Amino acid sequence: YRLGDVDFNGIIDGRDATAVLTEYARISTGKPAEFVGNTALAADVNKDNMIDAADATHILTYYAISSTRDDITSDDYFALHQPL
Amino acid sequence: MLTDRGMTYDLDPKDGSSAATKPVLEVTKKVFDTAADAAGQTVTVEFKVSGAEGKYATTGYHIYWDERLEVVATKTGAYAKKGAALEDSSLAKAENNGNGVFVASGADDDFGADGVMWTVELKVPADAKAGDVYPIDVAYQWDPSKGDLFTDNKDSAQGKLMQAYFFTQGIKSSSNPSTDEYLVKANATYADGYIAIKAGEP
Ligand SMILES: [Ca+2]
Ligand SMILES: [Ca+2]
Ligand SMILES: [Ca+2]
Repeated sequence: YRLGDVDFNGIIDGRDATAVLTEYARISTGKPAEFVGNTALAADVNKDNMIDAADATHILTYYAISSTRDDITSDDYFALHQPL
Repeated sequence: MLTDRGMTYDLDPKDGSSAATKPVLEVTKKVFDTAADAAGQTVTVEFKVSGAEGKYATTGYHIYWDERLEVVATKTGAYAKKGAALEDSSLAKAENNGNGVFVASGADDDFGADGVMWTVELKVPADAKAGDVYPIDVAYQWDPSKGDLFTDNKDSAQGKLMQAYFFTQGIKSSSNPSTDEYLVKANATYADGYIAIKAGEP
């Protein structure tokens, strides 16, 4: 998998962020998880072992950075927020 | 000074003429009577969507303005502030981009609403003159790593048709130019709104 690319289409963008948020809102209301295996791993961009709106916020912010200054890789951007 | 940064909408589908949902984005066209009325004014520029109530979830597009305008940042430093169209969208982010900003949104369902998506405070320079047009541009950009968006939560066939409409027909560009006289005079018919000052010549 590529971290941040939860729809596995080779792009990190707002559709990844909306997808993580949608999964979080479903799980929050008690529906079963749809993100399993490498999808679940791709969603957990800050590596805190949970999928929540902080991951979705991070993907969206990367999408916006890559759309502007575009001066950091997605992997380096998500590592800024991962546990030492 | 503004340049035409927009790109040709080239995803499949690129013809949104048959979209169920035809989103149109309007941008403030502020006109001052005299240079003295305009000089040093801060104008709230709204980016207002119509025809897509409850039809969208995921957005991302570029905004640029004439370099002579001074953006007045929010308290966080952001050049754009979300509006009422995005109040039911839990994800909303603005990233600064020189004489411009990138604005993006996300939602856990099709909670996108009609109305003001974003606002930008733009200040008219002290040496503004009668006749000046400060154009404001909404633009599509793409590169192989990512592109601009206006789709539904599932990113459905209809959401991709709606996106195609938004970028090709919903906003002005070099392929869908403005006929507004201020932008024609500005040689910026690719742009979408403006702050203008009347020339007031017979
Ligand atoms: Ca993706
Ligand atoms: Ca996480
Ligand atoms: Ca435009």
